[PDB]
Amino acid sequence: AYTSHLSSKTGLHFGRLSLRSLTAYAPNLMLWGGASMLGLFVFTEGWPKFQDTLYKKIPLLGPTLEDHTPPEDKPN
Amino acid sequence: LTVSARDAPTKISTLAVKVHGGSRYATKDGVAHLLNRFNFQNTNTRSALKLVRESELLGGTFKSTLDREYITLKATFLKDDLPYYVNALADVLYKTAFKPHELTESVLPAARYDYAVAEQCPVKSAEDQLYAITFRKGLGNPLLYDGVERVSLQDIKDFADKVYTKENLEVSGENVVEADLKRFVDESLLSTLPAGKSLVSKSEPKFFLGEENRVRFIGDSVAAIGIPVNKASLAQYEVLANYLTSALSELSGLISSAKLDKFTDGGLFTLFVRDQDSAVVSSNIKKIVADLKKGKDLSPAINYTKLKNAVQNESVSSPIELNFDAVKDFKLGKFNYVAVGDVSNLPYLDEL
Repeated sequence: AYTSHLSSKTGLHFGRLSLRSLTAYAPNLMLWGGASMLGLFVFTEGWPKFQDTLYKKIPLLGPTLEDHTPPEDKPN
Repeated sequence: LTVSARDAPTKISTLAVKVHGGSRYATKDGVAHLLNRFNFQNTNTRSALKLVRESELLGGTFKSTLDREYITLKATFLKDDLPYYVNALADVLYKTAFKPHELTESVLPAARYDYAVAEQCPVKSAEDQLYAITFRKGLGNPLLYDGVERVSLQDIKDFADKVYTKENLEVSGENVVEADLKRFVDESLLSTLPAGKSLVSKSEPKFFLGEENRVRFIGDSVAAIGIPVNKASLAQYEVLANYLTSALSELSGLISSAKLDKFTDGGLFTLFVRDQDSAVVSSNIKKIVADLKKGKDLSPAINYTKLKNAVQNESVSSPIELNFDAVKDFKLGKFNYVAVGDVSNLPYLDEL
């Protein structure tokens, strides 16, 4: 058949940002979320508040953070 | 309003609209060149950007070309988008916007680029003067616009009102159904154009013989000669051009180019010699002129020129019908002469 016109629509967007570009970038923006949690654990390892609720419950790397000094060896 | 088409089982189609609005009908110097570079700008219903983006998604392109006789609007597209491109060309000839800022930002800078490119070639310069001294005010009008004569926006609008008329244009198509094209040409804005008059004049134009001109130029030296041709001697000069640039002639090594430009009322024969050293240009042009004065036998080149003419006419749709069966001899008479380059070391007309 003969075509005499083009049929089209307009995609949802706001400025330089579009819905299609957001959908393509969405799976990779979650990996960057997980790469920032991993980098946060590295820098808060010495914080004892985070040790007692998160890091000491790791199966193999957990117990190696516990201190085993007897009370008779501590002045405070 | 002539409509014709040829059919074929292919994928691509071509549509052309030829208007008798070339440089030979220009009221002011270069006004036809300026109308060529406004052909696919904004219209009163669709923008230039919208047309480019829409046709790209449909598979088509647009172009406009200018010569001394025609202005041609062409569209190449896929075979099934025919009605879309009929109306796109109809809107161009009907309702072009002609905005003051389109001329300043798009049209004038495009025309400056065309003029600067052609000015750097000495062969284009020598051909322009040959047209100027042979025909003075008809075919001798300048092709491109250079700003020597002032052309305003109203001048371009006036020129379009005169050449874009229903009796002055033809519509042709390749790999297009003719019955369908005629339907779409009607019920279109082409059928509502003013019915003016054909600008074509049947009488033979006035020509001049024995003229000369010289232009100083930095680059390659060029020597050229030109001969006006009537309607009944077009075939004789068609064989001569092919013979002079073929292996059958000993002068083909000294000749850079040679052609016959054909019109509906006559033609012009051109021959060019181009070299960097002006001593070779002076020597080659003297040998060519002396040899042509004695006379040449063109019968051996008739069969060769029949095939070459078939090659060119495949693309064209309305070629000049020629015979070639009665071409026997040739002897040079009177001619015009132009020298471009280092003119102080190039010969004059009286020395040839």
